[PDB]
Amino acid sequence: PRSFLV
Amino acid sequence: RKPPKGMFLSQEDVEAVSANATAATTVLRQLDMELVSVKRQIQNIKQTNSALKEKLDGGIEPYRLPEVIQKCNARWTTEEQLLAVQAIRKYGRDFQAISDVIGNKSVVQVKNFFVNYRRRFNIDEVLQEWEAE
Amino acid sequence: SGVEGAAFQSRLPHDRMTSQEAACFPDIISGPQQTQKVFLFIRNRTLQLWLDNPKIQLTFEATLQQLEAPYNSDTVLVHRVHSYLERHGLINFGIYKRIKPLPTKKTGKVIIIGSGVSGLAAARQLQSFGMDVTLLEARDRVGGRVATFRKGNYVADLGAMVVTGLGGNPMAVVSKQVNMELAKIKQKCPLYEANGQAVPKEKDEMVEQEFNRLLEATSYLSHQLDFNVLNNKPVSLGQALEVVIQLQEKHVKDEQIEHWKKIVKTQEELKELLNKMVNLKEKIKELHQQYKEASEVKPPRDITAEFLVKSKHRDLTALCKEYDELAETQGKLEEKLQELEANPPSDVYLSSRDRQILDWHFANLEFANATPLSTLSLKHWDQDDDFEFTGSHLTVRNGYSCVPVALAEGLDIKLNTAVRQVRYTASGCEVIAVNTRSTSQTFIYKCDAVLCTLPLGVLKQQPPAVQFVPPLPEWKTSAVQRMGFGNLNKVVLCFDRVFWDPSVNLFGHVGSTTASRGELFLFWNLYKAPILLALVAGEAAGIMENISDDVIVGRCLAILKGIFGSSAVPQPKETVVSRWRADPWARGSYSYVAAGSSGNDYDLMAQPITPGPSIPGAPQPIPRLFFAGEHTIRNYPATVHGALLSGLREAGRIADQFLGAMYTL
Ligand SMILES: Cc1cc2nc3c(=O)[nH]c(=O)nc-3n(C[C@H](O)[C@H](O)[C@H](O)COP(=O)(O)OP(=O)(O)OC[C@H]3O[C@@H](n4cnc5c(N)ncnc54)[C@H](O)[C@@H]3O)c2cc1C
Repeated sequence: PRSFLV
Repeated sequence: RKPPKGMFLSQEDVEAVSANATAATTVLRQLDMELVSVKRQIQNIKQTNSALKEKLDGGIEPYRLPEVIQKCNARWTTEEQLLAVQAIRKYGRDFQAISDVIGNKSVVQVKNFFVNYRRRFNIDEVLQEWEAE
Repeated sequence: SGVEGAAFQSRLPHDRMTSQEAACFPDIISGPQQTQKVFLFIRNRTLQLWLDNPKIQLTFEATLQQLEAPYNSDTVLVHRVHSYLERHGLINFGIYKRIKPLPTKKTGKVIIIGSGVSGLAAARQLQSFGMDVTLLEARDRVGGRVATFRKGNYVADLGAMVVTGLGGNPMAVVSKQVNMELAKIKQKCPLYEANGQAVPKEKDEMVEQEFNRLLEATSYLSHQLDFNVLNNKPVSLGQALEVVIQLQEKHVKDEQIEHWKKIVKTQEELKELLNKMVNLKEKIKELHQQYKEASEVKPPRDITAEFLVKSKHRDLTALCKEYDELAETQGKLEEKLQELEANPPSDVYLSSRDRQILDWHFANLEFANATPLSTLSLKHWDQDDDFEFTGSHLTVRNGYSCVPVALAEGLDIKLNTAVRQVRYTASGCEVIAVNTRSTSQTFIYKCDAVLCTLPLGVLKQQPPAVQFVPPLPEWKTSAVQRMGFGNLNKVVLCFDRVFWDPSVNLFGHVGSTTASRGELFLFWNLYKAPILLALVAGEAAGIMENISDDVIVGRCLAILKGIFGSSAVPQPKETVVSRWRADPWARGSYSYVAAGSSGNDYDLMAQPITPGPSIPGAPQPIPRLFFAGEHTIRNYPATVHGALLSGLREAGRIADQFLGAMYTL
């Protein structure tokens, strides 16, 4: 998901 | 409602780039060729203008005639009347030109002349002879 | 906050009744507005109580004890609320001190396939409700996709690593129950190109900005322009990104074209003026000679000869007037051309150096979704956005395994037990498993219900690793094939000394090609010991699995040498390389909304299976086969907390089924 985006 | 700033995406542009498998590169090639086509057209007219500029070299300097600062007068000398009749024959109703040819008569005095010496200088005939040219 | 903050922390609207609440309390939500607000307060206040102290059980008695009037006047309403919140794991979940020691005798029997977080969470709940629970785990350890490498003082997670904010995160409660050392992640991520040189803050900021703008653009394409189907195939995120980039490269050319088109129009307007000027200088040249010849007739002259001189004089100054007014125009257009030619529009949209740094940002996204962007659904890849937590992301500094292990305490877990077949009938279920070590040594398990927490990759296996008898229904199996199960790998590098920037938590590496953007593109410095963690994402993830550890550690050192110095990077003492797609008990990393799928498939996955009747014409049977796991929770997929919650969810649904819902009356 987008959530993991660094 | 609208795309982000610095981002361009119209309904038509999307359909055009996704029309087929390689419509993407086709569109970008036609514009790549259009850019070359217009870029060399620039240098062509730049070269054409560069030549026309060298023909205008020197300007019109060896052809200028100095300023005549003469002052306006009310009296119509026999000479000035004759210059006038000839100026009408060559210029017609252009009261400005006639004024410059004579030199010492204002644009209104020229118009006065047209009415004053109307019958004596057959200005009707002189003006219709001018229209023949 | 207070009572309203507890509702938020429990992922519930503080001033409105949820759909689930409407089901359990239909008398209230259909009733007068006054009662609803009493209900909501009771709910919220009970939540607050549990949250403020999540290390001890919160009983009905303790709850009523701390309520005011008129909230403690209706004790059956308070009891209904408490029971509801306890049933669905909103209160009394995880690891807490139990006030009333567990019920003497158990009711009902449940087999749970897999002892990952979802499995464990569900198990604890079912045991809390007094049910016979046994977990069957193929691995020789709990936690599944929560794996933690431990050797000496080295601690590094090969699986789950990050708590994505505590604001509404169930893991916030868990972290107060378990000794989790949670360390914040510093946002700054310096990039380094193929050569080993750092990307200047000039580029770094203005490529990232373009990346974010490219994403918003795809969202615009999806929602506003409705660009979601292309030749029957559903449009992917990768497809849409290409389309957007192309249109940005197109605009760059469109700008250039009409800029030079502005030049030719003025240049060709100047051409016409120069011709007029040349033709006038020609007539002036001639008229001067005529006037000169007229002045050769020296005075005294008759009047016509006098007139000729005067005439040609006027005519010449008239043409000299025109030429000067045209030289006026020439000067204006000539500098108007130096104007337009001085400020040209953009040369390119992005250079080769730019497009490489942008690829790193794509790699980052490919890591986040554990998949090539060509596979993600354009419309839905980010459907779980609205439900993201608040607060900064954290890492488990002592290793994430501390959580599953803590949950596994006091539970019947058969390790090294690979489920081979699930048989479910109107009268009950049997699960056939084998010993992973000696694969001929067979086990049989009889139970009222099976909770299946098999990873999506496992459920996807061809040919099946687990057989279902009878076969799963078409609607379920289609959901399994539609849905995406991605891949993402980690390389653990253990050194004797910190040679990196200690204040920098993570630093990127920019690959040479688009094809290899995911390959070792990011490095993590998170732990007490000198450990560096390198990610393999995107298309690179799947291919790096067919490469030996030595070579992978090779390319790792190569890169690190290029950034910090060819002699500042020593040989690694210990190395580990994950292969999640190869791992038979995972068959990948976590799920993603694939193109042609939606968030609705996640719901389908969570829906239980009810067998046909034994005798034809016998009453509709009880549901027997249940599904929990990261791929079943629409609003929190691909995460630990998502798994955790899905477990709690099924445990509630199962207990309601087999112990009955006493709180609905
Ligand atoms: C590299 C990586 C990094 C991640 N990072 C994060 C992160 O930072 N934050 C985050 O929130 N989430 C992260 N996740 C996701 C998270 O780890 C998972 O979503 C979660 O652990 C899944 O829990 P689960 O119980 O649904 O599945 P699992 O944990 O896989 O549990 C299923 C269990 O079933 C077992 N099993 C499989 N087949 C059989 C069989 N035939 N018989 C018996 N047992 C079987 C498996 O061994 C496993 O133990 C990451 C995942 C990966 C791969």
